[PDB]
This record gives sequence, structure tokens and C-alpha cells, in this order.
Amino acid sequence: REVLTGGHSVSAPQENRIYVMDSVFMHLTESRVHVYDYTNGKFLGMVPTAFNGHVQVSNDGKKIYTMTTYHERITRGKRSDVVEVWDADKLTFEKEISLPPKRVQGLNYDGLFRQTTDGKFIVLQNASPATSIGIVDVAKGDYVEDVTAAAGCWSVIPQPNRPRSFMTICGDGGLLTINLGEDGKVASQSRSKQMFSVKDDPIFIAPALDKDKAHFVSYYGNVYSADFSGDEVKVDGPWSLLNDEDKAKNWVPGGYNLVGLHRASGRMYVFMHPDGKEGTHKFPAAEIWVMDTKTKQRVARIPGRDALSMTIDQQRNLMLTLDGGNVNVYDISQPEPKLLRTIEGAAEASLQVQFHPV
Amino acid sequence: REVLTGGHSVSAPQENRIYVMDSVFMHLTESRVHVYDYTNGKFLGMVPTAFNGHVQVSNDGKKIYTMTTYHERITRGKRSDVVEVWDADKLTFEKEISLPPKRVQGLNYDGLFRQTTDGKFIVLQNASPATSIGIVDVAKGDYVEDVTAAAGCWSVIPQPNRPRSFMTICGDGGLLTINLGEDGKVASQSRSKQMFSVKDDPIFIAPALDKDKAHFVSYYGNVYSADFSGDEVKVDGPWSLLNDEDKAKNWVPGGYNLVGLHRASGRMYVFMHPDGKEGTHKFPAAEIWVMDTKTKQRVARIPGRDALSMTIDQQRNLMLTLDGGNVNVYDISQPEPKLLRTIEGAAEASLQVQFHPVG
Amino acid sequence: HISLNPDLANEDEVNSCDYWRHCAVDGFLCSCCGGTTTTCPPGSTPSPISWIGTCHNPHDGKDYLISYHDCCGKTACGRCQCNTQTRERPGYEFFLHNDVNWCMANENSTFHCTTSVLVGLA
Amino acid sequence: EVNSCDYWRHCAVDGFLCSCCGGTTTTCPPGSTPSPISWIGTCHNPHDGKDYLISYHDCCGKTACGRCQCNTQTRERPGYEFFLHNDVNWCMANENSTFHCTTSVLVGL
Repeated sequence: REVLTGGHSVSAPQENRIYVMDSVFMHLTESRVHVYDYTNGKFLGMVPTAFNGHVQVSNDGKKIYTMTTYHERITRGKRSDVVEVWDADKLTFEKEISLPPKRVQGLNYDGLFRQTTDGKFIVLQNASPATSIGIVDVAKGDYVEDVTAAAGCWSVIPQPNRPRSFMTICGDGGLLTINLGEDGKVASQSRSKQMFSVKDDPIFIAPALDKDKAHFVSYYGNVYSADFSGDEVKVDGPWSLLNDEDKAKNWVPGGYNLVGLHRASGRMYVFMHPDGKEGTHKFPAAEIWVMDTKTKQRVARIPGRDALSMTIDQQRNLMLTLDGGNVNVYDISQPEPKLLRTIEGAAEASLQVQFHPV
Repeated sequence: REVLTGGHSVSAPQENRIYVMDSVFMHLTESRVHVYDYTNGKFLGMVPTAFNGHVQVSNDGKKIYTMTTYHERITRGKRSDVVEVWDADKLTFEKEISLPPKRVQGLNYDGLFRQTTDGKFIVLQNASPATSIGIVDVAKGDYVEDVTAAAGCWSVIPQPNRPRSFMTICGDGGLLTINLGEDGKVASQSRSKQMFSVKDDPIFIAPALDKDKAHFVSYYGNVYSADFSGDEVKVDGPWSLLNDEDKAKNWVPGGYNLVGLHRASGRMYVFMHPDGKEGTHKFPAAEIWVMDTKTKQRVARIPGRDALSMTIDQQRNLMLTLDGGNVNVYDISQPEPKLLRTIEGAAEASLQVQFHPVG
Repeated sequence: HISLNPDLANEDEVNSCDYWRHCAVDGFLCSCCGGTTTTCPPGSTPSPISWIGTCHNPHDGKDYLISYHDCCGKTACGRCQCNTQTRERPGYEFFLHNDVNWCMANENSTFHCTTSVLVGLA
Repeated sequence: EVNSCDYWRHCAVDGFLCSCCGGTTTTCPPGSTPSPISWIGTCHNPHDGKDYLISYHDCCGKTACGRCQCNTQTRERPGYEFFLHNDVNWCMANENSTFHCTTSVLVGL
């Protein structure tokens, strides 16, 4: 009469989908990705990611990649660090790629688990606790390169204008650029001049990423830029997010994945709070500021709804914000963002949301 | 200048310890046992139990036994059902015992994971979904016997008056008794006459267990008993928990591990709620009733604090109740229970609490 | 009529523990978890076994046999948790019992969500 | 007051206070293993007016304690200053890296 079936695909089209990475910190061995339709808040499905999973969607939109850690008996027994490849429409497991047992275990900053712009390599952060960048060749299904040159650096910023190049932020206040060969090994590298003072004006690692440049905000509300239109990265800054009135209430940035760039307009979005002082760099947003990176001026400010992380969709002119449990959807087609809806209870403990690529 | 150390033992004496089995149903692959001091509500430690763990403490008080399921990759890969033996004072893992891949996955009723009176055998419920009882030899660290004679039956009730005998409740409304030999294989078994009508007056599986008899309560507030003092089990009932006023208000029992017996007094404790009807048998307690099992009269009623499960300590005259998240501690030395304290946030989703053994 | 096929009904009605056919459900409704009442969310597998029972349909006044299958092999959905118990019985009436994992015999027994499949008139 | 996130020693704790988890500020709960590595913080002691180095070792090999979660960030810096950073699991090099709780161990001035 009725019969329960499986083998089904996600009901909503890929263009409607977002991915909320739920760390489930209270039960961190059962982290997962929740898939939602941003147009109506419908829950579409999920992918389990064991202990402290990280997630990204393949640049071609066909697959979901996760990174996680298993042990034979969870809290004892042999460790297995892996990347998994899952089908994006079926939400089923396809392949496991073994990693060395030093993949980063940490909060879900975008830059810990990325891909080259051509989609041919997964690029991830290792910490043993010595740092290096790991390269996974997607076509081969293997780990292919420890980038030991990145020792003392942190996080991966892919260059959207080259197929197999990325940058990392180093302890000298500069950027190291790595250009991979077609075999996923380092072909060439370069190190920028010092961009920021590590001691005096530390930057948040989250980039506001353009096609050929990246902007970074600092603990004290300054902005730094790395231009990679050429082979050598040119760095600049600081310019201040703050006017005189802002300085009077001690406005500073705070959050995790706390900035975004709308590439067509050059507008940078930043989570901000007043009464800044030592130790407030991860505070929830009192406001979202919208900065014109060309004129170096603020063009809008709106209430932040306690958001901690965001992400931007270029084509649909959207910004998502996330306060740890709830996702807000904003229309950013004009300088002043407009709140469209809130998806309540999208996660228990998430600091990362991402769009399906379109 | 300080140094961080491990290797420490539980900081409170064994006699103070209780074990709250947290299923963590919202994240059932990370179930765990929370160890608390009932005297002051202090959290003492925990034992991780993977997917849908069950727990008991060894009769001698030296070890904690858990039962759980692993897979190589949690949601895929080979299944391993196990019993684990943990040190009670260090809360460390000692030994894994392999089970066949059919241990019961289900809510934490006491009778799904038990031990013989002599402590030599762990006795557990299987479901494949065909039911059998599994016997684990503690000394040998081995699964030694599969009691398929228990097909169509459910749950394990150890007989406190015999070293390696237990009973189970069968679909015919009677009890099957199993007596193990020294090696854990079944030496003999017997079936009682019908105790209750399965269709007309189903019982809750949780026993109110005396040294030589067990009482059970029914969906409609009747009481049945199995007397295993003599050599074959004699069954009786029903008598009603309810007086005329109780009946008019449709009082019935409700809960999971919903009854307990204070053996010295013969007082039975039961979670009850009004406006009973089909589908209310797992409702939280509006009240706890205290019954004299000899006179068959209620001797007290007190607010239930939305409790679902309980356990009794005989020596200290204590009852614990548990509403899913919070543990209430009662002095039951007198007919009317006295609330001593509530331990808030002892669990997220627990239906089972147990005392460390002292006797 | 519409009351007999949840695909034709308002989502808010169907996704409720009070929906008439969800009368002995223990767990998270699959229709809230990316599936429907009769389809598992993507990447979860139907249980070949289930607990069963009858539910009264207040719309047409008739009683119907329901089979309460789980979807399996993914971690807990966490949405629309139900614990209804009409005609539910303990483990000595094993297939009427809902305090056990009806994923127990699946390739992977991890419980994802549950649902209520209409068998026919009781 | 050691179970409070505002306690002076806990100024860069991201995690569950081990003192709420069956341990103390300097002892792991039973059956959890200390991390040999840690992030380090500098915390001001308002009782004696002095600043102290605190080593934030994690206790490892048991699942999340769940009690007294703190997220304090005094002088904490991102991963390019790695040993000042607390958004990573300092159990990462343990025999079992499952995070149980965090300690706050006094190193000195």
C-alpha cells in the first residue's frame, strides 16, 4: 500500500543549497554537515563527519569533501585522519583518502580546508603541532605533498586567478605563496614583504577575497591588502575601518569567519562590536559594517544579530550570517543589506556556513 | 610552579557514587555514563560508551561493565558489539569482550544488561530481531552461551537467592527461569504458569525485586507477583494499586524503570499519573505512590517531579528518581519519602540511574 | 482521502507528533529530516523490519495498520522528535515495541530517523 | 570560584574547565590523559597584582565533559602565533586526541 524507499537525492536544486558545519562541540565526536535550502529554511539532509569534521563543496558542485578523524574504538585504538568524498545530490559516501595523522583539529575557519581554484587539489592545514600544508590530488585519491615550507604559517587562501596557487599567513607578518605543479608538488614559491606587525596589529586570518587580491582586518580595526594580480604578491596597509566617532566607542572587529567581499562592487562586510579591548576579538557582532574598499569608507551599518561567521554568494548578491545556531539570509545587491529571513536551529554549534557553488 | 597530572582516582568513596546512563539520544553515538556523588551532587567523572551504551557495576564494586556497538567508520564498516570492563576507581578501560552482532540496541531498562548473583556471569539481552539471552563468563572474558530457549521472551531478572539463575518474561504471560552450570551453559530451565494476560493486562517489565520474589505492575494499575523461594516459580495476581477514588480519576502507572522495592519494609514505589488511557504508559510521574505489599494498601503519595525512572538502595534506605535530566534523592526510611536534594543537569537523556554496590 | 496520503497534506500537519498515523512513533520524523513520510532522507537506508500497530483516523473514522520503519546508517537527525505510544507494548510483544532500534539488523544500525508507513485497513 | 570562567587564571581557556569535570585546575579527571603540549596565556592576578604565565593543557582520550564551557581570549592570537592560539585541540598529539576538558596550570611570573 505504501512502501518506504531509499536511494533518493536532495529535493531542492543545487542553487538553493547551503551547508552548515555543525561541530556539535558538546558531543564533538558526532559533528555533521546540515544541508539547508536558503530560500525557505527547509532541512534537506546531512553528512556525518565524526570527530571535529571540516567540509567544503567541490568547485564543480558535484561532490562534498569532508575531513575528519576516526579511531578504531573512538577514544582508544588506531587513529585514521581522512578526507572523504561524498556525492552532493545523493549525500552518500564514495571514497576515503588517507592523510598523515596530523590534520588540523580546530574550529571551522574556511582556510583550514580548501581547494585550488581549478578544483584538482584539496589543500589542508596540518598541525602536529609543527605546521605544514597538506596536498591531496583529487583525481588520484591520494595525499601527494607535505608543504614543509609553510612551517610557522597558518591557513590556506587560494588565488582565484590561478589554477593551482595559494597563500598562507606567516609568523613574520608576510604571506607565503605556493604554486603547485600538475603533480601537486611545489613548483615555485615566494614570500611577500611584511604586511602587518604580528605584535602591534595582528590580523584575523579570514580573507575578504577578490579575484586578484585579498583584504584582511586587524584586532584594532585596520585593513591590510595582498594583491596577487602578478607572480609576486604586493602588500599594503594599514587603512582604518574607523572614523573619529567610531574610535570614541572603541569599535573593533570580532568573530571567526568574520569578513566577506562582494567582488563586483568591492564592498567588504565585517562584523564589529563596540567597547573593544584586549580579549574581545571573538565577540558576537553588534553590527555588520559595509566598507567600500576603493574609497576606504563605510557605506552602511546594520544590526549584527549576534553573528560570528558569514559567507557571500557573488552571483545572487547574498550574505549569510551565523550566530552559532541560526542562519540569517541577507540581500546585498545594494550597499545597505536587507534581511530576508532567519533559519532557526540550523545547528547546535556552528561557526561556518557555505553556499553550493553555482 | 605547578604540574598537571593524570592517573587519579574518583575523589569520593564508592558508597557515595551513582551512575547516570546518559543515552544522549540527540547524538546517540556519544552516549556515556556520568558518575556523581549523591550526597552533594558533585560530578566525579565519566565513562564513554559509543552508540547506545548500557552499564552496570560489578557486584563486588571493583569494576564497571559497559555494553556497546562500534563500527570501523561509525556509520559504515564492520560492526563490533562488545562488553567492556572498566576499573571503577580509575575509570579506565581494561578489557574488551566480543559479542555476536546482535546485542540489544534500545532504551536503558535495567533488565537488558545484568549479572548473576555470584557475579561470575554477565547476562544480556540480544535481538536480531529474534531474541535470545547471551552469557558472558567474566573470569574468562568470553561469550560462552546463547540462550535461544528465551526466544519470544524479554529482559533478565536475576534471582537474588540463587548464584546463577535468572528469569525472563515471555509472550505467553509467564516466566522462564534459566539455571546456569559452572561453565555458563544452561543446566536446567523451567516455565511458570501464566502470570498475566498479555492482551488484557500487560505488565511493565521492570521488577520490584525482593530476595525471593518479584512484583510487577500493569498498564491498568494491577500488581502481579512471581515467587521463586521454592523450586518452581509460583505466580499470583492481580491485586489493584487503586482505590475507588483512584479509579474514578483514572490513575495508572507510567514510566520506564518505574518501580522499586524496599525489602526490609516490603514497601513498593511506583510512578503514577491521572487520566490514564491507551498510550499513556510512559508518561512522567504526577506522583510517586508507596504501597505496602503485605497489606496491599497505599501508605503514601508525593509529587513525582516528572520522574520516569528510579532505583533503590536498601542499606541506606534511599530512592533516586530521574526525569531524563535531573536526579532527585529521597530518604525512604519512613513510609512517606523525604526529598533530600536534586542534582540538576546530571544528563541530557537518561532513563537509568544506579547506586554503586556497598553490601 | 487527503488524510490517507501525507504527500497531499500541509507539511505542518504531517510534521507533527499529533498527526494521526504517527501514533506509536519513537524517534525523529523522517519528513522533517530531508525525506518524506515514505522516503528516507538521502543517504539513509530503510529498515527491512519494524514495529507495528494500528492508528485511528479521525477524519474518516477508520482504523489503519501502520508499520513503523526506521531509516538507518546516518547519525541522529535531531528534528521533530516524537514519543507516542498508542497500543505500544513491551519487548515480550516484540514487534509492537518501540523502545528498541528497528535499524538493529541493517548493514549499519546507526539510527537516523523514523516514520509511519500505511499498510492498510485494520 | 575556580569553576567560573571569570576566574583570573582562566583568561585564555577555550573548553570545559576540568575542575567541573571530576578533576582540578592541575589534575585530569580520572581516565583522561594530560596533553604534553599546550597553548599559553598571560593572566593578571588581581589578588596580588602580578601577571602570570598559564599553560593551558588539555585532558584527552575521553569524550567532551560538557560542563563549565569557557571561551576567554585575553592575549590570544591566531594560528600564525601557534602556541598563543586556543581555537585548536591541544590534545592533537596525544595517543587519543578526543578532547575531554581544559586545565589552567600556573607556570610562573
